[PDB]
Amino acid sequence: NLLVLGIGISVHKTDGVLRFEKYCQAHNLQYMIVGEGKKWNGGGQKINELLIALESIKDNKLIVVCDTYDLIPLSGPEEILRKYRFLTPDNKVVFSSELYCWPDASLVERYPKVDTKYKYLNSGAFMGYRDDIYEMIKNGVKDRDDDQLFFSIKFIETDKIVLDYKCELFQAMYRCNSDLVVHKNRIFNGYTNSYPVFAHGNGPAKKLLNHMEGYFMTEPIDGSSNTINTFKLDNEPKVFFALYVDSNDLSALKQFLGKVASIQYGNKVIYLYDRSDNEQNRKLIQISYPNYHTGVTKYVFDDFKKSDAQFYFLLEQNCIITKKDILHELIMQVKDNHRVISPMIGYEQNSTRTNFWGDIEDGYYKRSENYLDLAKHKVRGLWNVPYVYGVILMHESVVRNWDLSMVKYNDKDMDLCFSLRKHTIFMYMINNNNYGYMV
Amino acid sequence: DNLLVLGIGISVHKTDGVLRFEKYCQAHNLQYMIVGEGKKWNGGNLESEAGGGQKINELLIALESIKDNKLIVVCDTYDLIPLSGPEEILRKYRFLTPDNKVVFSSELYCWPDASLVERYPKVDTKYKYLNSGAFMGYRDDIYEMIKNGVKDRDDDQLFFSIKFIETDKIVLDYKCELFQAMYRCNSDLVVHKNRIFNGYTNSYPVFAHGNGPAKKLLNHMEGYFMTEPIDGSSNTINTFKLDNEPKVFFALYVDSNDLSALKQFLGKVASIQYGNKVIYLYDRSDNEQNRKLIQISYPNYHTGVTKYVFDDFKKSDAQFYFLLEQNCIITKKDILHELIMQVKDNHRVISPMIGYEQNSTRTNFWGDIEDGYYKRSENYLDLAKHKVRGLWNVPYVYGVILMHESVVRNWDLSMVKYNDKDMDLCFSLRKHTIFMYMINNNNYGYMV
Ligand SMILES: O=c1ccn([C@@H]2O[C@H](COP(=O)(O)OP(=O)(O)O)[C@@H](O)[C@H]2O)c(=O)[nH]1
Ligand SMILES: O=c1ccn([C@@H]2O[C@H](COP(=O)(O)OP(=O)(O)O)[C@@H](O)[C@H]2O)c(=O)[nH]1
Ligand SMILES: OC[C@H]1O[C@H](O[C@@H]2[C@@H](O)[C@H](O)[C@@H](CO)O[C@H]2O)[C@H](O)[C@@H](O)[C@@H]1O
Ligand SMILES: OC[C@H]1O[C@@H](O)[C@H](O)[C@@H](O)[C@@H]1O
Ligand SMILES: OC[C@H]1O[C@@H](O)[C@H](O)[C@@H](O)[C@@H]1O
Ligand SMILES: OC[C@H]1O[C@@H](O)[C@H](O)[C@@H](O)[C@@H]1O
Ligand SMILES: OC[C@H]1O[C@@H](O)[C@H](O)[C@@H](O)[C@@H]1O
Ligand SMILES: OC[C@H]1O[C@@H](O)[C@H](O)[C@@H](O)[C@H]1O
Ligand SMILES: OC[C@H]1O[C@@H](O)[C@H](O)[C@@H](O)[C@H]1O
Ligand SMILES: [Mn+2]
Ligand SMILES: [Mn+2]
Repeated sequence: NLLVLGIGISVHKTDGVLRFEKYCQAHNLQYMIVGEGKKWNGGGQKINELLIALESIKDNKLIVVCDTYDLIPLSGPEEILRKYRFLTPDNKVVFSSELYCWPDASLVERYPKVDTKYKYLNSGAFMGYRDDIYEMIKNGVKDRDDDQLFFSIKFIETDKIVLDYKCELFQAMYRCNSDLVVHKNRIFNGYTNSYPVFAHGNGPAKKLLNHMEGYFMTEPIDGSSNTINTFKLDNEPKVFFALYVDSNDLSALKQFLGKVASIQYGNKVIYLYDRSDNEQNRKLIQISYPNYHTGVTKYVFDDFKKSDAQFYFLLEQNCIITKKDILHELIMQVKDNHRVISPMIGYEQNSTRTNFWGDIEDGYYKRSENYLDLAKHKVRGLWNVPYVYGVILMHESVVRNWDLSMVKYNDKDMDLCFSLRKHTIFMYMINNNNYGYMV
Repeated sequence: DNLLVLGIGISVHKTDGVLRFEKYCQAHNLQYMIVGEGKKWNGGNLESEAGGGQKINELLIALESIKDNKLIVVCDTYDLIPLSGPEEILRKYRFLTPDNKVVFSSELYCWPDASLVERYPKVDTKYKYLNSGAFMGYRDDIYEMIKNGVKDRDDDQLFFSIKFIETDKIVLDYKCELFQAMYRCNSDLVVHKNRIFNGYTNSYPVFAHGNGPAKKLLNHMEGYFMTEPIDGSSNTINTFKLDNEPKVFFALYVDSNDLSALKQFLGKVASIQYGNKVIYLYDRSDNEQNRKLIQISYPNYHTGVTKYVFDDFKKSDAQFYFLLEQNCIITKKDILHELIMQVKDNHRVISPMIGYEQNSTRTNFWGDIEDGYYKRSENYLDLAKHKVRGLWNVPYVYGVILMHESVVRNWDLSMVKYNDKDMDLCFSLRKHTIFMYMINNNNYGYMV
């Protein structure tokens, strides 16, 4: 009765596609990921891989076709089918609407005139019968052709497409901040008076969807999650501790190593990466920590990749961990699209200054609407944020499969986060407990 | 494993408070019984005095019929809802008391005897004192404490406070894991993921208790909670029609001293689409000169009326009472169909939100009240501008009100406090724990 075709063309899965899959599963939506396992080469490749997928669907199924990296469903098939039937009694293909006419601004005068601001087609989500969609795309396109232009022209030049002007099925979120609010585990659009099913953080609006993600749920919360706030795994995966130290500040080095040594975890290997090139501390340090390296000024992944460890645990010398069972606690949260997790810590004398950024502007720190709420623990959980620092747990499927060594901002911590953002790998801050402090 | 919730609901007729409790219990698969159903309350005026001993007396009676040693929750129902189910409750109980003691709610204040302050255990937290509106333990242990009974007008909270201080039978839920007494805890509490989160204790309390004046906080939060995922297509089609119309009694409050206003209003009322109706006109005018003309169109016409009247309705076979004031202009013709479709469970009094024609953010509901008059609530403007839509539990509604017969037939809606018909109707409903729901789902009309 319904199949969702999510476009997810990549050799390795992004967190965007993993999040999409989790929300489909939560809402009982049957899906397939179009292009899974293939190399990405705009957006016409979406149409070409779609055509392949449709060729293998024999019968005339009702389908949704949608983006995955920046999009989640918030309801299930029953609501979707009610809305489709209302929107198009004669079974045409329904496309998302949006605020802007692109990529060809000259189509403005060829679109139907409407009272609403939601005037134009967005190709990132649509719904209709397999045969009808197949008929429109059956000749293929160029990989580097624009899929949005392709369908905009079809809308203007044929009677095959209807636009979702009232945002019943689909929401293109960009520049619609003032219309949207989180209410009862949904987005409500007060301009249209609707609860859109598919939330599309199109273009820069990935930041708004990622912001809202921490307020949605895929299942009711277990309110006893932290009633007992001690954690111990049944089976411990191997964790590679990557310690970024500076023996030029010997007092800080000693304080930090003492705290790391008190983290309770059996199945570990510890590497020290010292930015100093002065060899005078090697004898003393190596007695306790043989895997000691000097003159290191970048984050290092080669030792990890050559190991059999399952997790990379990055620790900076100015981050003091006091919660001894923290690795057990953190590993219990690594599932689905949660693969990079950073415990929230603040300066002792200044607890509003923490190791995460809630927002970013032109690459630098911006105060988000919920930053102070998070930093003061007014709400707790996992939070999709643009930058995390100094205490970072990463699953091997991130470190082994993606380039984390891209350069833009020169500072090692800013370039790690830049790399993750570029790959659609999400950083989750966690503030469930008192974990430590920065010095 | 097993759990039974014993909600205290001593009344001949059910309040909306108990109906809301029952709905949330059912939503969370909590097995429950209502203690005291069918009996008259004789426990005192708890809004302004000590009391509540009758709750212990009716509990005792109820426990006599639970022969085996079941794990039970006992709780208030008029101002209290559960937000999770039995699995979470049992995990928390077992963590809080490995030796199976009776767990009581905590609260901020030492009530009703302020001199017990020096007798309580000293603790770091502000949640220092016992609240008897929710507790959990084994039937035999609770039975043992209450087996002799008390006076109906005795204070139940005092009774258990003394037991906590003088025995080892009770422990307090200091961290608000099972229970939250919400009064004066506003800054601690936030709505998040269909729960209350307490940032002071770092907990998600199961039972949300609007104790004392905090009924206003719980009623406010109610509009943001759900008992089931919402149906996002609820207003995709915004026309409504009942094929089998229940009988509706239209009670029109009119003033023929402004004849042009009266005619404009009646022309809108006559375009409300509804067949199975009876229409009464209650005119505040004492001038009889318009009787002959009006009665041609509306034979059920009465003059000199300055109060809301329910006796004609009670003599009828109508199932709903639809109150309409002359300055309320209804433009949505299918409105009664729309409103009747929302009447279920604890939703029995429903008022469509309309604004003044020249000033749409001044509406026919009040979000808060101070010494009886309007006060601006935290979400009033959001509601007035349709930033969020639905049903909202508010202290005052005016001018367009649909009431189920189970309210009108069974409760005194004619109590006097302000000597003002609209203010005194809402006062009466608040007194009885009958809730007023504003609804803002569609464009309904306007006030003049
Ligand atoms: O490596 C890639 C890049 C993009 N896409 C798909 O193309 C969609 C459109 O790109 P994006 O959503 O970034 O564009 P926007 O909606 O911001 O214009 C993404 O969600 C994916 O579904 C993909 O499958 N693989
Ligand atoms: O007519 C009444 C009045 C009170 N109660 C019960 O007594 C409790 C305590 O009164 P309330 O909760 O109104 O007050 P508070 O917790 O503020 O004392 C109610 O919740 C009911 O469970 C009752 O059963 N019938
Ligand atoms: O008096 C018995 C009554 O006590 C509790 O209710 C209120 C209490 O929490 C508050 O501190 C005082 C003063 O505002 O008012 C009390 O009515 C308890 O919640 C209730 O169940 C109990 O019967
Ligand atoms: O990168 C290792 C360390 O280098 C030092 O020079 C800085 O003061 C620390 O904040 C940092 O943790
Ligand atoms: O929009 C998602 C959330 O954003 C936060 O910044 C606000 O404080 C919340 O009230 C809101 O639910
Ligand atoms: O109560 C009936 C009517 O009386 C008139 O005098 C008032 O101006 C109206 O606002 C009211 O609806
Ligand atoms: O506390 C319940 C609700 O109250 C409203 O007044 C706020 O605007 C919401 O953000 C909040 O969730
Ligand atoms: O010393 C006790 C600790 O030993 C660690 O190896 C283990 O990871 C912890 O869970 C705890 O058992
Ligand atoms: O006529 C009574 C009405 O008066 C209006 O001025 C007010 O906004 C309404 O809430 C209601 O009180
Ligand atoms: Mn997209
Ligand atoms: Mn109570």
